[PDB]
Amino acid sequence: FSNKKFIRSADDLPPSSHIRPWSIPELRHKSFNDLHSLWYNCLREQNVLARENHLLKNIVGSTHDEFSELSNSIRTTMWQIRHVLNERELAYSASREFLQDESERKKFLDTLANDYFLNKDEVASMLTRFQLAIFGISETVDINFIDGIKFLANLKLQR
Amino acid sequence: SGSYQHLSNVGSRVMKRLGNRPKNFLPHSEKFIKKSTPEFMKSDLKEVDEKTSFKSEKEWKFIPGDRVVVMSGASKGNIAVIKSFDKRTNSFILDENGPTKTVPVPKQFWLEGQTSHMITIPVSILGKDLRLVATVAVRDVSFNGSYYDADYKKVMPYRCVKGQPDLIIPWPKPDPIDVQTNLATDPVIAREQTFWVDSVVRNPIPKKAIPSIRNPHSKYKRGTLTAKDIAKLVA
Amino acid sequence: LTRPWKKYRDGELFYGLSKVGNKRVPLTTKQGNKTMYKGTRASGIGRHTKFGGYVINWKKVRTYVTPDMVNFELKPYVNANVPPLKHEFKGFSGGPLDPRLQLLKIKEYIVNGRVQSEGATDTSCYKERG
Amino acid sequence: KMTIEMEEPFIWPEEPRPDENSFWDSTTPDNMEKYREERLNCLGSDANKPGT
Amino acid sequence: DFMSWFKRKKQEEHQ
Amino acid sequence: RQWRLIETRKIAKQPNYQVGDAKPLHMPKERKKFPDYKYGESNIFKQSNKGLYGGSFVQFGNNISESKAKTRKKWLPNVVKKGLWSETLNRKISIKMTAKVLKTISKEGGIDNYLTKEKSARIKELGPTGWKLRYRVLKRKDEIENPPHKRRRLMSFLYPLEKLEYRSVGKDLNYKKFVELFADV
Amino acid sequence: DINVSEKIYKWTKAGIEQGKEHFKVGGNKVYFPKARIILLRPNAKHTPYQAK
RNA sequence: UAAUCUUAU
RNA sequence: AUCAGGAAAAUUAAUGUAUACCGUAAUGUAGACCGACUCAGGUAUGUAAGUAGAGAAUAUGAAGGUGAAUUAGAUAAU
RNA sequence: AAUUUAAUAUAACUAUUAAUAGAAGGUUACUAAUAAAUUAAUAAUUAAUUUUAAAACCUAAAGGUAAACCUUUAUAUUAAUAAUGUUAUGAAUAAUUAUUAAUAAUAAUAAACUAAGUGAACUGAAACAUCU
Ligand SMILES: [Mg+2]
Ligand SMILES: [Mg+2]
Ligand SMILES: [Mg+2]
Ligand SMILES: [Mg+2]
Ligand SMILES: [Mg+2]
Ligand SMILES: [Mg+2]
Ligand SMILES: [Mg+2]
Ligand SMILES: [Mg+2]
Ligand SMILES: [Mg+2]
Ligand SMILES: [Mg+2]
Ligand SMILES: [Mg+2]
Ligand SMILES: [Mg+2]
Ligand SMILES: [Mg+2]
Ligand SMILES: [Mg+2]
Ligand SMILES: [Mg+2]
Ligand SMILES: [Mg+2]
Ligand SMILES: [Mg+2]
Ligand SMILES: [Mg+2]
Repeated sequence: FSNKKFIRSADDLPPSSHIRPWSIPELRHKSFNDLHSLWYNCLREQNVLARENHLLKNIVGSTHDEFSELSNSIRTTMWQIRHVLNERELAYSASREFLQDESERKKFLDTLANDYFLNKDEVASMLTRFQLAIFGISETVDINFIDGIKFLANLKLQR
Repeated sequence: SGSYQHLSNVGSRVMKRLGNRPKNFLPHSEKFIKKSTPEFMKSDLKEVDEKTSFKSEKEWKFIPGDRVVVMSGASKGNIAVIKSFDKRTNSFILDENGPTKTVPVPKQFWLEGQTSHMITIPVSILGKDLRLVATVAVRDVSFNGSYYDADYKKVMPYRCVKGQPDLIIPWPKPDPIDVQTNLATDPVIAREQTFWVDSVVRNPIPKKAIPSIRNPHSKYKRGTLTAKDIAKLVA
Repeated sequence: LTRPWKKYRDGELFYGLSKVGNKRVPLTTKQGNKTMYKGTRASGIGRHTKFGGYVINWKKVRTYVTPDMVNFELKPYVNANVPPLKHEFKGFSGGPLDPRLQLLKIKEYIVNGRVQSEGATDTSCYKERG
Repeated sequence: KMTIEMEEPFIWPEEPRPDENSFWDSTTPDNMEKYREERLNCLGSDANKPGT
Repeated sequence: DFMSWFKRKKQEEHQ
Repeated sequence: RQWRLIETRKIAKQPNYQVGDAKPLHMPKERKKFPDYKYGESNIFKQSNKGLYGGSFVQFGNNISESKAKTRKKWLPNVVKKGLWSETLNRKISIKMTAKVLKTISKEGGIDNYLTKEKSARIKELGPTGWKLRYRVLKRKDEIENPPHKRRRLMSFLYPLEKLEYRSVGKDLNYKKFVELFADV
Repeated sequence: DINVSEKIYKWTKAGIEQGKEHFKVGGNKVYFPKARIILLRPNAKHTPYQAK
């Protein structure tokens, strides 16, 4: 239910001008856990509306459809969320593929080295972020981790 | 009703056939609808299809809030602030000064302070029938530039009088939507960034979540060939 | 009388409107023999036993995993005073799936460390890079 | 439709009055339906017959 | 259209 | 003569499959063993697909009386089961032949010779079976002529080392996979 | 030691005591379920301790 | 009778 | 007794078992199925109160179910 | 400013001529969404070209079946690690979760036109049998 009401009146409902569904771009910069929570809130809202909508259609035989419109809007936001979740995974996969191509990865490492590392006019913080980003090294063991260690050692030697 | 139809999509082909009636038998379809509807409900204007519907604010020549002179009607040469458009009909509902009809109405739909069943109600009217005002009426308006509106929160066009483009007819500033609902997230939380593309090693959303996100047994996603597969194929 | 308002013989049925109709219409769970089993896509869960029983296979049973820390402040709708945001990916043919863009974002993260974007900082903003 | 048994009880909130809620008020749609039935199924001299 | 108008009128009466 | 009922036959032109292209919906399980026979496989006297009929299909024509009362008859070829010796295969191959075909074989001096004649006419009047036989014979002849050297052990030597190297990185490696990897190398 | 139904009952009690699931959770993890459910009004045949 | 053909393992 | 009577799918020990899906209304010697009809036709099985009897014949009828889309009168000839 | 006449629509088929090219249905639901880029030409744009997401079940040919259902188990192994608890003597044996690598899969496909195989009879001959 919503505020323990058998049915939300027109005044109890959120008006159409005040309410908007989520934008895909807005969703794109939200964390996974947050997105998951949002999805479940949406689902809960739909359930509340679905109960109410059913009552309206089955018993009173209305064609007012505000609840239905709300449910549709929520459904739109949900699929947008689903899309951004898929899209993020795909983007990650593409990045992985790009990194797997060796020359491109080497070029990227060189670019990283030139601008921000080994320069003056923070570094440790960058390294710790870079470590997490590119290799499996937080503060467990693998070929990638080893490679990252070697790279770090090389950077230290340079500096 | 006692229906249950609304929790499913049953008899789909039949519904499609009914929904997408041929346009040359549209008078046949609507004749009986007209008969069915009471006088206070029914409208004279044609219910246009969603294809031919003014969705953009360029397609509508006028927005709810702007001041317009009425013509080609009973209440012609009358200024009226347009109250709200009807989406299905492609028409505007004007204020008290616009065109109306006096029709009997049941006590379910009675306004507070009514003696008789008879009530005057505003008829819908097309954008063709009414012209803008600024006092000076505008013959026709054209759109040439565009800009972000502060109040509307959209990249709206510039309403310019036809011929001389510098004479801008400005948009009507809408009413302030004072939002106080439990189902609308506030501006600060709605936009706060909690994700960043950081890791190449760890994937952002877990492996057990993927099946919900996309169909792993998708018939559409064809596999790529290999050398061995080619060799097997070719004699 | 079957119904007292109809005293005389109109061509009305004992029940319903028409006896006849399209017989060729898909079966449901209710129809057919005792042996006719349609099913409703509900239970490819466990395995049927040799004797006629059933044994659930829990690794093939649907759980509905909910986040442990529910962000309740996220709502199904956004406040309409917030404009709908718009991303722009100029200089990236792949768009949001572009690997070059992703690499750039990673580089930015490394340099700065979780800095919020134009849209995230300013609610009045409507267009953005990321 | 799945019934469940639960360890704590529950009773629904009481349905609203016709005057209170806008939507939960079956008089209007039922009246409309009746009017439609009358008008489509009106044949000859029942056009003159006054409406219910 | 009429229904929407009626709703608007009700809202106006309320406020 | 002509080979009308053979050379009229048409088969669906398979598109040339590049290594990087997308798959077809129905790819077969077991690979193609034999080469594609230009003229497919006969779709009329399917009796003749199993043997060396020498392009001799069944005729249909008219039984005609003294009254010239026409009645439909068919004219079958003089087919015969015959186990004939292949020098190349070093075994006798038993098949259905037309008596004519047997005569041709005898004239040419062997069954392998009959199969391997380079003329197009022969190719046409070989069956799908006949084409397969030809392929078997020709391949065998080629093998006889040219043994591989005139590598496997090296692969076998390297395999365990390669597996160990893979394990050291982290992954396991099975032979079949190793073979697949180092076929073109 | 004990029969099957009794074991099941014991398990259920243990789960209740925990505030964990009173039932064996499956492995097929659905993160983003799209299913909705309509809470119905109670019939005469049901109690206050039921919901359909 | 290593022409043909039938049966069984 | 001659008429000579289906087919096919193991046991101890240890470790398990949170128990899936579908059927369930009413009608079914019928107005709810097959007969163009709320059609004296056709339609499978089991209980089928007692008293009587050789009996599931026959009479009655405890209980249950039912008394009907035609009524009221008159009852010539037929 | 309005009316009329003729022509033109996303919104008829048929015949001819000219030009161009060789193309999804149903079922009911946990409804089967999309995102972008570059280029002219007047930031939004329309247009062109290119990329990209999702897309249930059935439609002979994963295996069944009484189409829209059932069963296979790719939210699988197999291995390698890491974290957890138990057994027996720091090493060994099984189970659960989480990464990494390896292993297969989805026929709804036109109809007319063409070529090949087999090939009637009514009918005509004022009969009928060669012939048609
Ligand atoms: Mg019929
Ligand atoms: Mg039945
Ligand atoms: Mg059972
Ligand atoms: Mg029953
Ligand atoms: Mg019962
Ligand atoms: Mg009964
Ligand atoms: Mg009867
Ligand atoms: Mg019937
Ligand atoms: Mg009859
Ligand atoms: Mg008795
Ligand atoms: Mg009685
Ligand atoms: Mg009865
Ligand atoms: Mg009667
Ligand atoms: Mg199929
Ligand atoms: Mg079966
Ligand atoms: Mg032909
Ligand atoms: Mg004749
Ligand atoms: Mg005759």
